[PDB]
Amino acid sequence: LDIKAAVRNMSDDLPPISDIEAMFDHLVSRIPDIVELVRQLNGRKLRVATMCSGTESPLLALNMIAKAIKAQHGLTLAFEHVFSCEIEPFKQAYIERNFTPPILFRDVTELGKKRAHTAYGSMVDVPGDVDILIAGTSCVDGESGRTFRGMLQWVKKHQPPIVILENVCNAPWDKVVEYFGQIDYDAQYTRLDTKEFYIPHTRTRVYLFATPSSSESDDLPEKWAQTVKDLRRPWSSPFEAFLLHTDDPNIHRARLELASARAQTRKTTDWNRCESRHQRARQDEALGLLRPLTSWQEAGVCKGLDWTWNDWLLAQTERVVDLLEISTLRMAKDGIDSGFKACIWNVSQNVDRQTGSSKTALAPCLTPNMIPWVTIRGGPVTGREALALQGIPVRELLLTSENEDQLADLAGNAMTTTVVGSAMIAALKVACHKITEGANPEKEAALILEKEAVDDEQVANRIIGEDYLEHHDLDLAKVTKLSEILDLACRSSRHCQCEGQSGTAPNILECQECSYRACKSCGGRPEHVYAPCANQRVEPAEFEKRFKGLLPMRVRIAGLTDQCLNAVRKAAEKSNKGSVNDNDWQLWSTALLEGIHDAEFRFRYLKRQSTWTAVYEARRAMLSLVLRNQIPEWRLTIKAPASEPNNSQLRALLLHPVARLQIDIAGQDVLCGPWELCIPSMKTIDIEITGKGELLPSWQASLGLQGPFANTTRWSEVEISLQAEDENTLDRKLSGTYQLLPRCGQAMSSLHKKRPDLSDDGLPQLYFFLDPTRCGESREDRYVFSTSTERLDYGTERPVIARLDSHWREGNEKQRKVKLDVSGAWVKCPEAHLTAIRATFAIPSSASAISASLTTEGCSHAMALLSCRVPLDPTHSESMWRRGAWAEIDLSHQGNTTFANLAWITERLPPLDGLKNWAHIADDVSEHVCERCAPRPPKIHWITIIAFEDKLEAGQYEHALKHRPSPFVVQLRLDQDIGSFRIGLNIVSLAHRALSRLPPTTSEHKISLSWRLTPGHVTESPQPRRVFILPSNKQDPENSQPEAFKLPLRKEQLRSLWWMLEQEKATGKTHTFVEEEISESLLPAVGWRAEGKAERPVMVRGGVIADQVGYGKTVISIALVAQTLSLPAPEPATPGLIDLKATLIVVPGHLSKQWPNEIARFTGSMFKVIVIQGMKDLQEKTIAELGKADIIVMASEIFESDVYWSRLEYLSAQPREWLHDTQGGRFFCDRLDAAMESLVSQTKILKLLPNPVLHMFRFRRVIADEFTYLQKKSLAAVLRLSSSYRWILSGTPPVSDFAAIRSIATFMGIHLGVEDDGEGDVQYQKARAKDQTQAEKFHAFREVHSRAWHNRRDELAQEFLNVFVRQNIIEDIPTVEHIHTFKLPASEGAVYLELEHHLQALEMQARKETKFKNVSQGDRNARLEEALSDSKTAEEALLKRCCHFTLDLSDKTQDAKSAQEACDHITSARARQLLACQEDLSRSVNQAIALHGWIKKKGGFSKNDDERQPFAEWIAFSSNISKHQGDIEAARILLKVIEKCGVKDGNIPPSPSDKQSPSGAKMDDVKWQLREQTHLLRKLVKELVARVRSLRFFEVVRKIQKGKSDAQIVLESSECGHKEMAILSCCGHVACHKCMRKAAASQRCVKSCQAAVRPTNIVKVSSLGVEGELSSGRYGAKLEHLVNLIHSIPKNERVLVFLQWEDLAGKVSEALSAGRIPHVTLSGSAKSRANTLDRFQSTSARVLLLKMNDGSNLTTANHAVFLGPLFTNSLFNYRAVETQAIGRVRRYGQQKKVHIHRLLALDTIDMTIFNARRTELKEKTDWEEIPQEEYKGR
Ligand SMILES: [Zn+2]
Ligand SMILES: [Zn+2]
Ligand SMILES: [Zn+2]
Ligand SMILES: [Zn+2]
Ligand SMILES: [Zn+2]
Repeated sequence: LDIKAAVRNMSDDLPPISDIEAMFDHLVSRIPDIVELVRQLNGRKLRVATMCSGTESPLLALNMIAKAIKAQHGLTLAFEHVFSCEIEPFKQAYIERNFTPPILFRDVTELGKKRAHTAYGSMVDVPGDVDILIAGTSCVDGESGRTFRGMLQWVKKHQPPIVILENVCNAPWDKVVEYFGQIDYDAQYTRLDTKEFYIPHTRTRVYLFATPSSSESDDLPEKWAQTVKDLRRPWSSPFEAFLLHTDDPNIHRARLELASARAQTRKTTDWNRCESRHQRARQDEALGLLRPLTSWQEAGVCKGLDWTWNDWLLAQTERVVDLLEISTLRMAKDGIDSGFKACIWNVSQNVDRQTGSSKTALAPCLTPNMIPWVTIRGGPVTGREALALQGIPVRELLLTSENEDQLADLAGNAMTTTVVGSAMIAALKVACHKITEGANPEKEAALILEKEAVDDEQVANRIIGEDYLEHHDLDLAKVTKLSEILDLACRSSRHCQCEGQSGTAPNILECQECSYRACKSCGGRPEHVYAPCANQRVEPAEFEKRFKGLLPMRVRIAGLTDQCLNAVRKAAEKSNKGSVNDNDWQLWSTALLEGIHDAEFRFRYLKRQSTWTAVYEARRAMLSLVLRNQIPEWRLTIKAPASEPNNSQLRALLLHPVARLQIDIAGQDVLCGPWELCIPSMKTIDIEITGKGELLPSWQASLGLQGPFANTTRWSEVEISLQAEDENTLDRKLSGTYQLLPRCGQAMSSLHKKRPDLSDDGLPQLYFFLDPTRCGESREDRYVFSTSTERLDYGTERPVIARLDSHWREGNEKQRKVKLDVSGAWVKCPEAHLTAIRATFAIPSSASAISASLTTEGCSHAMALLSCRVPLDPTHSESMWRRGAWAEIDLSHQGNTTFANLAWITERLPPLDGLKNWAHIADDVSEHVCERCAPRPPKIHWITIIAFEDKLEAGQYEHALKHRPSPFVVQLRLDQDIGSFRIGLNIVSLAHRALSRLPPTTSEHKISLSWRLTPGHVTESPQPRRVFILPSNKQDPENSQPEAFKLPLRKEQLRSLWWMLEQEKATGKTHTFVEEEISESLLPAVGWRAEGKAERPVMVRGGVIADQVGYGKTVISIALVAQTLSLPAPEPATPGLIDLKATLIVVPGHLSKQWPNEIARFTGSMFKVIVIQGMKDLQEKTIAELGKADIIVMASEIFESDVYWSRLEYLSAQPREWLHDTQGGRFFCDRLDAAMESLVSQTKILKLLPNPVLHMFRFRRVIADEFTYLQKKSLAAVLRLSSSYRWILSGTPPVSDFAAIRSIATFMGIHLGVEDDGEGDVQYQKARAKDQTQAEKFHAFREVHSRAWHNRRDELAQEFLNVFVRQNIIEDIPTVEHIHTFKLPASEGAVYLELEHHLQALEMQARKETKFKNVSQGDRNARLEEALSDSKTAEEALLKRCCHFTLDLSDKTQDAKSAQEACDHITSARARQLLACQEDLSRSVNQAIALHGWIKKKGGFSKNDDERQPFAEWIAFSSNISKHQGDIEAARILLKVIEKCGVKDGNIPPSPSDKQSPSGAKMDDVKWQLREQTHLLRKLVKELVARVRSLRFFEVVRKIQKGKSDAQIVLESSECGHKEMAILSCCGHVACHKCMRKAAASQRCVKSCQAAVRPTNIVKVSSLGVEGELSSGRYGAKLEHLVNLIHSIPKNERVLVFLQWEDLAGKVSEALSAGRIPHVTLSGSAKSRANTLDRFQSTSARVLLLKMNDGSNLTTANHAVFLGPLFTNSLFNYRAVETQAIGRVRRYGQQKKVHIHRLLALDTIDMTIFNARRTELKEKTDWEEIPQEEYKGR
C-alpha cells in the first residue's frame, strides 16, 4: 500500500511491534549493506558528537544499531561519544545520569575556541575530531542565530563528514542551506513523519544531511534523502502498548502528588471570548447544553466520574473543562462512548482547530505546551509515558525530582529514536567512504583483550568475607499450608480505584444489584444504590506474606502429551458442541505444545487489583492465579509468535486463555484439581430479544443531545429467549429477564442484571452489558453477557460467556431476531498436572563477624552480605549468568530487569535480621576522609557578582566523582550447572562517605562510625508536613528564689528559671547532644536500605526559651544572670583571646530602650550595666573601658552598619574594599570566613583599643533576644561571635521545618543537618536557587534522597527540640462568656429585611471580578452587581447591614442619619436601578431590532419560512400579557417595547438608532448573534421581574412599618377571602397564613405569586416590628448596645473590640464618640502602631478598636468584646483566629478575670453563623468551651 494511505490508520498486516530493540533489529534487517561501515572502519572506533539533542536519542539508537548488527552478522562496531552539549541544568543532569558522556559542555557558542567549560566547570579543550555530528531543536534558532553561527564556527573548523539537523517544519530552511553553502556544505532538507517509522505518534519534522562540497560530481544529500524516505514502515501497535498500567507505582505516585498538592491550597480569567464559540458549536452540531463528563460550575467546582483523577480536573480552567464536555458529546452521537474507547485528546487547541475523533490508536502531536488527556484512564499523560512515545525505553530510567512541565519539555523537544536511527543509518551508509579509516586491527584487539582480562580479575577480587556462616538449604517447594486465606484476600483487595497497590481508603461504599466499591470522597456522579461496606480491612503488606508462603516459585505442567488432545476433541465431537474446522485446530494444538513443553514458569509479581492475582512467566507462555472472590482458579495463556501479522488467524485464536483450573475449596493446597480446555469451536445460534417494561430516556437523551437524539426511549427490561438444546450446550443457563441499572454506569449506561432465578442458586451474578474493544470502529463494539464488570487493563481479557451481534445497540421495538455467537467450549482434562520445582544461601546472621573483619582503607572491597547457590538448567538458560567467572551487573542500567528475573529466588530468602541495630568500632580516626569514596567539592570563587567556579579543582572533583565505589555490588556466575550469585555492601565506603559530611571543630571528642541495614523498605507516598511540638516547662521543680530581685517570680517563671540554671550548670553530662550524619544506599527491588552513620558527641550549655510577650522572659533572664555570678565554670579558651566575664544581649533597635529600665525597675545596682545604641558609642569606649562591666546590650543595627565592617576589615588586615557589600548574600559569608580566620591570628598577637569589634573576643553568655527579626544580612554577624553559654529568646520561635530549626541550632553550635536544597518548599527553594552556581544547580538534580532520609532528619530535629526548646502555653483565669442578644427594631430591621430577599431575587452571592472585553457586556455586570456595593460577598454585606443600616458605606457624600430617612434613599436608589435596567433594556432592544434588520436588508431569510426566528418569537409573546408573565410585572414591558416599535408586524427600522450593526460577514454570524441577543433580552426581562417584585414586597412591608390608613387598607386587601396573617417574602401577597401555608407548600399562590415560593419565606405582619418602641434611628442597634455595655463596665477595667470589617470600623469609630468612650482605632498612622500600643499601656484612653488580624502584650486589657461573629471560610482558620485574641488578652502575666462578650442579633445571619460555629466546633478537636454566665457587673 502507499505510505500515506498506510499511515492514516494502522496496517493490519504489519506485526504488532512495541519493543524498541525489535524496531531496530528489523531496521538493520532492512538494509544489509551496512557492513561496509564495519569494513571502512577496519577495527576503529566511530566518533559521535551530539549537540542540544535533549535526551541523546542519537546514542540510544546507535547502541541499538550496534547490538542489532552483532546479532545478525556477528560483527562488532564500537563508538565513542566524544562530547555532547546542553545548556539546561536538569537536562544535563539527566544526560549525565543516564548515559555518562565523557565530555559534556555548557554552550555551543563557546566551542569555537581551543577550550570550553564542561557542565561541571572543568574547562577542557574542545575535542577536535568527530565522525558524525547531530545538532538539535534548541540550537537552530546577529542575535537570533547566536547558537547557530557558534556551531557553524565549529563545523567550519573541524569539517565533520556527516551533519544532521532536527527541527520544526516552520523554520528558515532555505536560509539554513544558504549558511551551509557559505562554507561549502551540500545540504538538502526533507520532512518526515514519526508515525511513518514504527510509532503511533504523529509528528512531522525537517532534517538535512550535510557534507563538504566537492566530494564528487554527485550530490550526496539527494541520494541520502532518497535512501531515508525508503526507510519507512508505518505504525502497527496502538499507543496503549506504550502506556504504563494505571495502578503502577510511578503513576499512582503521580496521582498522589496531585491530591497532596491540592491538600495544601483564586486566579480567575474570563473565557467570554471563546464562550460564545463553545455555545455556537453546541448550537451547530445540535449538541445539548449539558455537562455529562464533569458537571462543572466554576474554576474548580467540578466532579468527575469517580475514576477520573478528579484532583486534576479541579486544577484546570473553565475552557478546558468545557472542551472536554464538547469532545465527549461530539464523540457521542457517533455510536462511540468515550471513557471506554482508548483514545487521547490534546485539548489546549481552541475549538474548531482540529477535526477530532481521529483514529483511536493514534496519538496527536505532544507539543511542549500540551495538556493531553487519556480517555480511558481519566487523567493526563504522565511524563514518563510521554517519553516512551519518543521510542525511549523507560524501564531503566533515572529520574530525580522532575516536574511534569519540566519533563514534558524533554519529551516534546526530543528526537524519535526510530527516526534518528534511520537518518543515521542512511547517512553512514551513503557516506561510508570519505571516513579517514585507521585500519590497524591487531594493535587495537590486543588492548581490547587487555581491558577485558584486567577487569575479569578486578570484579573477582572485589568481594571479601564469605567465610561467614552459610545458612540452611531452602527448597522452592514451600507449599506449607484454607478459605480464611481466600477471605483475607477479599478483606485486603482494592476498594477505591484511588487506592492503587497499597492504600487504605476510609468510608468504603458498596452498591446493590452490583458490587462496585468506592470511597465516600470520590464517588457519586455515576452514583448508584450504596450502603456502607461491612468488612474490616487487613493490610495487603501483611496479607501478601501469608500468600507468598502459600506459593511455589518454579512450576511445570506434567500432562498434555500429543494425542491426548486428539481424544479431548473426540469427546466434544461426541457431545453436541461439534468441531468447526481442523486447520485452526492444528494451528492451535501446535502452538499449545511448544508453550507447555520445555517451560518452567517463574514467579514474577502479585497484582493487588480488586482481585489478587499471581503471574508466572515462561519462555513461551504465562500462567495466572486468579483468586476470585467466588471460584478462584488458574488460567493459562500462550504467547503467539513474535513475527505475526496483526490480522493473523493464529494470533486471533491465541488471544483468550486456553486452560482452566478450578481451585478446590475443600483442598487446603493452592494447586489442585482438573484442567479444562477452551477448545476453539465457534458456534452459530439464533436468539429472540424482547423489550418490555417502562421506557426511559436513552443514553444520548440523558446526555441531552438535541438532534434526532432530542428524545429517544429505551426499555427498562430485556427478555432474552434461547432454544432448549442451544441453551443446554452452553454451561450457564443464560435465558431469563435482565433488568436495566441506569444509575450503575457502564458503556452506554448498559448494565443489565440477571434476575434471581431457580437452580442458579449458588453461583456468581451474571451481568449483560456492552464492552468496546479499546480500538476499532463502533461496529466492533458488542454485548458482553459476562460474569464480571471489573475495569480491566491492557493485555487482560474478560472471561465472558457469549457475545452478541454488533448491530443491536438499543431501541424501543417489541422483539426481534438477533444472532448470538459463542466460540469457547471448555472440556475436562484429568491428565494435566501442575507440579512445583540443594540450594544454599549465606545469611551472615552475625553483625559482629563483619565488623571484626572490617578494616580501614578497605574501601576497595565489598563486604559480602549474601551468597546463594541454585540448580539451573544450563540449556534453554539466559545470559545474565556468566559461564566460568563472576560477571558484575551494573545496577543503574540493568538492575530492574536483573532483579525482575531473580524474584523467584529472592522471595524465598528470609529477611536479614540481626542487622537493624547498628554497632561498629568506636573512637574512630577523625578527619581521615577517603578521597575516593567522598571527594572534596571544589572551592567556589567570587568576583553584578557571578558565582565563578575553580576550573583546576573542578577537574579533579570531576574525575573523582566519576570513579567512586558503587555502595552495593551484585555478581552472578554459572560455573557448572549451578548458578551462584552474591550481593555485597561496601560498608567502609558508606562509613567514609558519612565521615566526610561532618565539618571539623576544635573539639576534644572523637567520633564513632557505625552502620546498619534495614529490609522491607518501600518508597513513600507523600504525607503532610510533620508539626513540631514544644515540651512544657511545668513538671520540674521550681528554683527557690533569685535572692536579689525585689519582686516575686509568679511560680511559673520559677519552674523555668530552674531549667535555665540546670543547663548552664550541666551536672554530670559528659556530652549533651549527639550529632548524627547518615548516608544511605538503596537496593530497590530486594528492598534493603543500607545506611552508615557518623556520630559526634558535643556538650553545650544553653537553649531557647521561645515564649511570648506578656511573659517575664526579661525577668527570668536577669534572674539567670544574677544566679551564676562570680562563678567561672567555663573551662576552655583560645590560646590567644580577649575573653571577658560579661554577658551580651542582641535585641532589635526599638526594644533596646526597654531593657535597662527593667533592671532599674527590678533590683538594679547589683551589677554594672552598659547599653550601646549607635556606632558612635563603640568608638567611645575601649577594651579596658568596656571592662569590669557585667551586662551589655546591643542593637541589631550595629552589625548592619558598614563602618562596623570597615573596622572589622581594618583589624582583619584586609583591603579596604574587601567586606564592603550591599546585598549580604553567600559571597559576604566568604568575606566573613576569611576575616574570621584572620581575627584569631590578630588577637593571638598582643590594650585599650579605641574601637573594638565585638567579634574578636569571647563572652560568658550571649542571648539572642529576637531570632526571627534579625535580617538575612545581620544574622551572619550574630552567628559568629563566641560565648560560654548560648541563649535564644523569642516570642515566635522559627520552628516550622528543618530549614528553620537548623537556623537556631547553628546559633547553638550543633550541626544537626547539612544543606541539600531538595528539602524546603517550592517557594523556599527559589530564594536559594537564585544564588547557586550554574554547576551546583546541575549537581542538585544529579542525586536525590529517599524521603526516609528526610524523616530521620525530622526525628533528629524533634530530638533537638525536646532537649533545648521549651514553651509555656491550662485555664489561667476565669474565662466567662456573655452572649448578648438583640431585638430587631424594624426601623432598620426592615431595612435589613429587604436586603436578604433582594439578594435572593438577584441570586448574587459574591462580586466576581475578571477580564471583560465586551464594553456592553461588562457594564451590565458592573451595574447589576452594583447594588451589593462597598462589599465582596452577600454574607459580608448582610453582616454590615445587621450591624448598621446604610445603603452603602464608601460614598459619604450623602448621609442618611436615620432609619426611615435611609429607607427613603433605599426606595429612591432602587427605583434608580430599576430605571437603569429599563434603559439598558432600551438600548439592547434597539440593537436587537437593528441587527434583525441587517438580515432584512440582505432580504428575508432566503425563504418566507426558512426558519423560526428567536427574536421574532420573543416578540408577540413578550408583547402580550397572556401567560408566563407576572400579574403586574409584564405590563411595564409593553410600555417599553411598544414605545420603540409597535405591533409585531414590520417595524424593521428602529425609531432611534445610532449603529445598525456593530458587525467580516458570514450571514450566520449575525444570525446566531441575533439569537444570542434574544437570550440576553430574556435574561434582562428576568432581572426586571425580580426588581419590581422585590419593590412591591418592600413597599408593602414599609406600609405596616408606617402604620396608617394605607397600611390598614392594603392590610384588608387580603385576596384570600378572609379579613393574624402572613406575608410572602417575594411580593405583597398578604393572604392569610391559614391558606397561605398551603399555598407555599403547594408552590402556587392565589395570584395569576408568579414564581415558586418557599415556606421559610413567610413572615407575620404583626411580627415585623412595633414602631415608636425604641429610638433606633441615630445609629445601629449594635452600636447603641455597645455604648450601653461599655458604659456598664466599671471605669477601671480595659476593653478591646475587634471589628472584623474595616469598612464598618469607620462608622463604629465615629458612633463611639457619641457615647464619648475615648478610643484609639488602631489606624491613622504607619509604623507608629508602636506608639499606639505604648500609649495607655505605659499607664487616658481605655477602649481599643482592634482589627481581629492586625507581637504585643495585651495584659492591661481585661474584657474582649467581639461585636458580631467573624466571617471566615474554614473552621480551622476560624478556631485559629478565635483561640487567638482569646489568647491576646489572657495569655499569661495577667492578674485579672477575663470576660468575653458577644453582641449578636436574634433574627439575623449572625446567629445563623453562631449556631454553625457552636454546633460544629465541639465535635472537631473537642474544643474546650468556656463557662457561660450572665454579665451583671455594675
Ligand atoms: Zn476515591
Ligand atoms: Zn450499582
Ligand atoms: Zn573510602
Ligand atoms: Zn381565609
Ligand atoms: Zn406576594
